[PDB]
Amino acid sequence: DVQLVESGGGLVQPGGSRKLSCSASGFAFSSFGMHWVRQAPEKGLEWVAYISSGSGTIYYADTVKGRFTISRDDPKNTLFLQMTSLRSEDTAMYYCVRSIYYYGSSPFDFWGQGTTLTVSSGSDIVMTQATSSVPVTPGESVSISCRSSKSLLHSNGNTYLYWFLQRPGQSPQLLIYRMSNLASGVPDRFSGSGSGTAFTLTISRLEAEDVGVYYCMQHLEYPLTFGAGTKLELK
Amino acid sequence: SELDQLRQEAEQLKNQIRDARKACADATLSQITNNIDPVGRIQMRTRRTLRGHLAKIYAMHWGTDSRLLVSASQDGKLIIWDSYTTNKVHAIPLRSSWVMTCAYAPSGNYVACGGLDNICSIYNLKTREGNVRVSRELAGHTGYLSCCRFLDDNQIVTSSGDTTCALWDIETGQQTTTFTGHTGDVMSLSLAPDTRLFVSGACDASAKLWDVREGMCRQTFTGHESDINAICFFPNGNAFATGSDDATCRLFDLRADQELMTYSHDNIICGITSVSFSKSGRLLLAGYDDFNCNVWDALKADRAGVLAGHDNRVSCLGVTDDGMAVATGSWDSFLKIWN
Amino acid sequence: VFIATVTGSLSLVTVVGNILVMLSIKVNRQLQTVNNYFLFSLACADLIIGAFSMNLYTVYIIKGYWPLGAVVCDLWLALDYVVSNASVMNLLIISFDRYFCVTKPLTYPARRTTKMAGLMIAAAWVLSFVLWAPAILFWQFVVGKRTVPDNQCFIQFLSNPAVTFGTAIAAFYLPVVIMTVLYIHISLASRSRVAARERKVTRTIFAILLAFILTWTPYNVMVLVNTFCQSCIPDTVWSIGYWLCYVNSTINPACYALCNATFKKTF
Amino acid sequence: TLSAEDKAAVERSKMIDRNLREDGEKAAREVKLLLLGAGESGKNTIVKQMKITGIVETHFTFKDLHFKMFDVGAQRSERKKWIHCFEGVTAIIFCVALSDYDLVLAEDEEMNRMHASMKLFDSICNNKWFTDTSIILFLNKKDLFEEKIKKSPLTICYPEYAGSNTYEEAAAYIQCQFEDLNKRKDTKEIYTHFTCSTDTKNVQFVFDAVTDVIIKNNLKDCGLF
Amino acid sequence: SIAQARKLVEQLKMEANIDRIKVSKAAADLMAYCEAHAKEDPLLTPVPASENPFRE
Ligand SMILES: COc1nc2sc(C(=O)NC3CC3)c(N)c2c(C)c1Cl
Ligand SMILES: C[N+](C)(C)CC#CCOC1=NOCC1
Repeated sequence: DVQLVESGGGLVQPGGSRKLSCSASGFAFSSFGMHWVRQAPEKGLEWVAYISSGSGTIYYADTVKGRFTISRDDPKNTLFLQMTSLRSEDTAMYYCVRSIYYYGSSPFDFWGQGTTLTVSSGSDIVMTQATSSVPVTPGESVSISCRSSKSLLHSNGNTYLYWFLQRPGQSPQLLIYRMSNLASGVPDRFSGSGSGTAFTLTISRLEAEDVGVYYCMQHLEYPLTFGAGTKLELK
Repeated sequence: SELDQLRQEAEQLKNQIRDARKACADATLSQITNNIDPVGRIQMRTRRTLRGHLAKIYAMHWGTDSRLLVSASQDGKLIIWDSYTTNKVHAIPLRSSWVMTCAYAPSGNYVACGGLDNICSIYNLKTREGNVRVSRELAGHTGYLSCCRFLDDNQIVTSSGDTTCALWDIETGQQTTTFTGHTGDVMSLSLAPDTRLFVSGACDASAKLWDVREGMCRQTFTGHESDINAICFFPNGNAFATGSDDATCRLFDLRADQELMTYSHDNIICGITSVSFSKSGRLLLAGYDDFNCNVWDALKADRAGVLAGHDNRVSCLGVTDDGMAVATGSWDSFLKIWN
Repeated sequence: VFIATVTGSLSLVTVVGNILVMLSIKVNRQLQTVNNYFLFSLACADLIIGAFSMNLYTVYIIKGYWPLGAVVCDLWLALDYVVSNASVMNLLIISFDRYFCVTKPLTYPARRTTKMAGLMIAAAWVLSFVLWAPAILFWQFVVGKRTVPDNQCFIQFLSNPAVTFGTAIAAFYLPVVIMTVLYIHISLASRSRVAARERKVTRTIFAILLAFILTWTPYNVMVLVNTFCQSCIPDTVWSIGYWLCYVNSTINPACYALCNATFKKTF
Repeated sequence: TLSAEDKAAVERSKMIDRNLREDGEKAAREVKLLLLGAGESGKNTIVKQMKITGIVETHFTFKDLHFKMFDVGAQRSERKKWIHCFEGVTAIIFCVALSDYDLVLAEDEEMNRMHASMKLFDSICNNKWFTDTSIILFLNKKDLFEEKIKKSPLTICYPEYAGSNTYEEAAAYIQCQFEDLNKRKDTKEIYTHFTCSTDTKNVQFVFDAVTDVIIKNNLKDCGLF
Repeated sequence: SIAQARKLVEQLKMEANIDRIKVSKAAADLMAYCEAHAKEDPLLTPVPASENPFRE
């Protein structure tokens, strides 16, 4: 089966260096672009870096630019993040995410388990998830709203917004890719409806495994930005 | 003399069928469509040119979406293309490089290929591992596999050089039905829009209509002077068109059980490799060995136009489900999108 | 002015022939090969010679003197001698490519890329450029004065014997003896060890070798005899030699392109 | 302009393009041979020598040269339905049993196997798809042919034969009667070997003939031929 | 070959006994289908450049 295992975390003195590794098994690693995405414990997800398939295209976030270096070794199926001159803000759980890009593909479909890094001591699209918490009961439909500062509908007819669910204690899971398309293994009760800058994710007949934090992500332009996350809890 | 007596009874039955066909032919198709206006001149330009195949292209099939197409070439490679952006979505290496047909599933999840290995290979496109895997190899034909078409994700109908067609259940790899009756190599097939019936044209200058469920030949159509290389259905499903080696195309009708129209021109002596229809059925497009494609008024048998852009034999062609464009693939290692 | 008309027609035949070769390689997909890149480069050099080098020599022979100037004369000389040496070098690397193809049919086309064809074309043009262009542009600066008359337009160092012999040996005599040896070995190698093929390729070898010799030789032998004796060669002979060098670029498709029957149909 | 996913799809397409070009180059550097002949004419013996339903394919490498060999004997359909697939092969290896020069066909009465093999060779050699393709001809079973040529003369197959009943003259006559069926003398060459079963002298002959064919193809590519 | 002969005779029986409509009616039905879907065929009448995916 598809599996991404991260290692290399721990406690690092500030200003030091460390190197994270992500071992891949059960899929054709050299045909997937890979991302590193961090998650500071109180805060939500934040995109860090991306290396394309074949290493021909590399992108970084502004916060980590010049300090971090992403690389891949394809015969050993391994992804590396060499982090230099670490700060207190760098303390986060790090995920390697696979993503393949062709017509009709589903990027960001599998996320690794994540490794914990503890450091002791302008034109970016802003995604807004206004309501942070919603109290809900099972069997009741519920809507989650995301709003983008820029129009996510491209000229080719595609709208590039993704919906992820992070259950408590687990890695994020792709639910909806490209506004309306539903993902493999996702139940049909999820539904994504958006009109350019306002998006809604509808959960009809909510079940006990639907609680957790829901994130909207744009994929129109780099850097990729996430919402603050909307939490669903029982009672 | 039991053999000879059944030969006389067979000849009597053939005479009865011929007389019953002449009984129900009061007028021709040309006598009825003599008052409708001609379609004019059809000028189609090459919008896209798909490059990448390094050998002759033998087959192509459009997807239901009409943005994705699969092409097969003798270099051992199925390429799945994106027509709008000329991007290669997939490249599938074949175990046997001698391929003669390819099919695209209506769901889009599978492709098929086959050829001189006498095996229809079914490849899964939507795999968790991110690559394209061989999902099934269907063996059981004793001649080269000339055409294959998906009915759904689990059933496929193949035609072969062993003078037999076959309906396969994919998930158990077994021939569910075997269609026999053709005396020559079956060179092409076509599925109806309801997928209840299919027609097949063979090297015995005949085309047979087959029921898919009951596994029998309903009607036999003759008229061509040589091998029927290509066959295709009209969009209503009540008529089909055959392309043969005698440089003529012919439009047959299932309900009148005889030939309706002949499409031939004295200047063209090359045989037809591929036929298809437009979305309305008014245009009939045919690929030829003269490196060109001809567009015929299907109701008036005039040459509406010429698609001339290939440096070798136009081996295959298809029209999208919305009728927006015609793809022609040829032996000069290119596919061209015409609009 | 009948000579201007005939030489204009010759220039026209040269330019259209080179354009036809380029059209044959670009329009037709089946001719875009690694072997045809050298022919492309050679036809571009011959296009340069026909379009620009021939015309200036035509006005030069019709007027009888060079009134254009002294700077434009040096630019014309540098352009003509670099493009012409590039043509000779393209012929030499065509000889080398054919030699390696025939002698090593199983290993050499496996290690011959488009990167090696571009590398050898670039090396040929750069070697011709540094062989001719700095010495012709800067020779008057090196000795500090221009001794060439204002009226006439020719190379200053052609009177110096050492540089004359060095340029003649490097530019023509060494590539022509390398081409003769390599093409002779191509003729011998072509023979079926395991004939019409051998005789046909021997005819085409002798044709292109005799064409190269009978065009490029009279200019180099006038170059060699002129340095010892200025007075010996009249300008008429000099014009005839220059025109023979030009007609080599004219009949380059006739000797190379026609032999390959695909170009004969595509014309 | 393109979006991010469109740019990454274009990059994936260009990676596919580079993999296609590499696979095309490696396919181009290989040798492809099409094996033809009458049934039970020694084709299997040839396959066993080279090696050490559907289309049988044989992989062997000799003297740092890779050879694929395609046997199409299991195709019971008519030849012109699939022979155009083999238009770009390097050579056609045609196997003819000499010992069949006196044996009548068992399928059809009063028809000789040698005449049938000459008609098959005439159909293949003069086929419109193989105008430039060369033929490597193997005459198998020359010891059985030498045993039979002492008791049974060649005159039962070739009534216009004017030579003796010795081995070498009859073998030369059969070789000449196969090589004069080539109408296109200029565009193709025919190479003939007697399939001696000693010191692997048949794979070497195939290597030599393929080297000659590759030399002629390179001469055609360079414009000299 | 009595089995194959009697199977061909039964095949021609089951093909003879079918019902056939007149050629004029089927020709009228094909003409009616071709004129019922005339404006839905992009090949017959060119679409605008903006509407055409391949042109745009
Ligand atoms: C006396 O020394 C020279 N006189 C001349 S005159 C001439 C010419 O083309 N003159 C005819 C066209 C008008 C030359 N090319 C030439 C050269 C090379 C020399 Cl070295
Ligand atoms: C300029 N011209 C064509 C008249 C002769 C020349 C040159 C430079 O190239 C070589 N030097 O001598 C032979 C070739």
